[PDB]
Amino acid sequence: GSSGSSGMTVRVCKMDGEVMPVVVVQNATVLDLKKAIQRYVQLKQEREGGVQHISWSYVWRTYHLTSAGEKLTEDRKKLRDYGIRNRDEVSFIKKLGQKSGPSSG
Repeated sequence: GSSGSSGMTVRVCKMDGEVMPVVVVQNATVLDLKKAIQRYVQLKQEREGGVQHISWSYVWRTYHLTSAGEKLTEDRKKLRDYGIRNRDEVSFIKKLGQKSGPSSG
């Protein structure tokens, strides 16, 4: 047939604030999202001649993806099931903690 533009733009309002437009399949999952978020900075760097220098291991193993009360933890669960659709606003969250890493001030 004809393959035009398929997928969705999932926004990742990083904890800090700066949101990152991630792309995924119309039927992506929490996992993919992560992979994408990574393939967004990774692929980018690669195309921009850059070597990875972000411990996604800890990051992923430290923060999660949130939207609106719905904790995006399950990877075997499609986002569409979480209520996340194309052109949505998702942000990161910090596991049950107390303090937080400041930036300004």
